[PDB]
Amino acid sequence: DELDKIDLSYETTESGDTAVSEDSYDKYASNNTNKEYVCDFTDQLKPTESGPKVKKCEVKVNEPLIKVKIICPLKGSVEKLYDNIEYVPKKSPYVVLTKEETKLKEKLLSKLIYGLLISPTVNEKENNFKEGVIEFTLPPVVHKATVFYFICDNSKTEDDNKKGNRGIVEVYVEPYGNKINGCAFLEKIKMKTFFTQNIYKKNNIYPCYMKLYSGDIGGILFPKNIKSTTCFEEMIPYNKEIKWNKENKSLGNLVNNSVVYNKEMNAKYFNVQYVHIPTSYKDTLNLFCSIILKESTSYLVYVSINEG
Repeated sequence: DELDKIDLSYETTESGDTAVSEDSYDKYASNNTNKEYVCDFTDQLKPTESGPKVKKCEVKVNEPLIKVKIICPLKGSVEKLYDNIEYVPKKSPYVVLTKEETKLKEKLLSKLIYGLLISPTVNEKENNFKEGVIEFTLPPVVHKATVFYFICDNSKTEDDNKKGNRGIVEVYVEPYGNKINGCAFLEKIKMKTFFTQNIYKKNNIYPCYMKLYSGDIGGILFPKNIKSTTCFEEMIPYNKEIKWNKENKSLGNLVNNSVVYNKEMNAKYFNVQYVHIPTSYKDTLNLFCSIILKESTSYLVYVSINEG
C-alpha cells in the first residue's frame, strides 16, 4: 500500500530545530472525556513573543480501549496564525515515530500493537491531518510497553515578533490485560496469543464459544475468507433465557448501554470486532450467532454473560 510507506532515512528529535532541552518542555495532561483521551493543539500553538516554546501532550495508558483524538489545526484555520505549520508523520496515524537512541524514526503502529482499530474516516472525512484531525481506538490488551510520538510543529510560522510552537504527543503504554474472552479463526503469533480458543479451518471440533461476565471484554479474529458475520449485528438466543424479539438482535438493541467497535469491519489492517460490558449490566443472558465463508460453509459462535 501507499498510506503506510515508511521512510527509512527519516530522522528527527523532540526539540526539533528549537534547541530546547527536555526540561524547558511545557508538559501537560490530556483532557479525557468518557474513555476519550484528547490532545488539542488549537489554542496551544498560537505564536507568542516568548516562542518558540514546546508543549508536550502526555498520554498515559494503563487501561483498555481508549479512543485517542489528536488535533493539529490546518493552514488557514486562522487567517495568518498557521501559515507555515507542519504535521509529521504525513501518513498518520498509520505511520508513527519511536525513540531510537535520542532520535526518532518511522514505524508502523499496526506492526507494533496488534488488534488496533483505525477507522479511515472521522465525521465522514478522511483520518489524516489534511482534514485537521486524526482518531484511532486502542485494543483491549497489551503485552509490552510501547512508546511512540506524533508531531505538530508551528514554529516555522511567525506573526511579527511572535513565533509558533512545536507540539508533540508522547504515548507511554503500560502492560495491561492478559487475553481475550473470544475465539481465533485460523508475525502470525500475535493472532494465537490473544484469544482463549483457536478455531482451525480444515478440521474443527468445537465451534466458537466465548464466555463473559459483568465488566469483562471479548473479541473475535474473523477468518481470511469471510463472507458475512452476524455476531454483533444479529444475535439469536436458544433454550429459554427470555422471550425473544425477532428484531432486537443487534448487540446494541439487546443490552442497553452496551458497546461495539468496528461494527462495519471497515478497519484497514485487521478484520476484527470488539465489545464491552457496562458495569451496570447484572442480568444473565446466553445467545448464539453465526459466520459465513466465501465457499454456504458457516461456522457458529456462542455467547454467555454472567452465566453463574
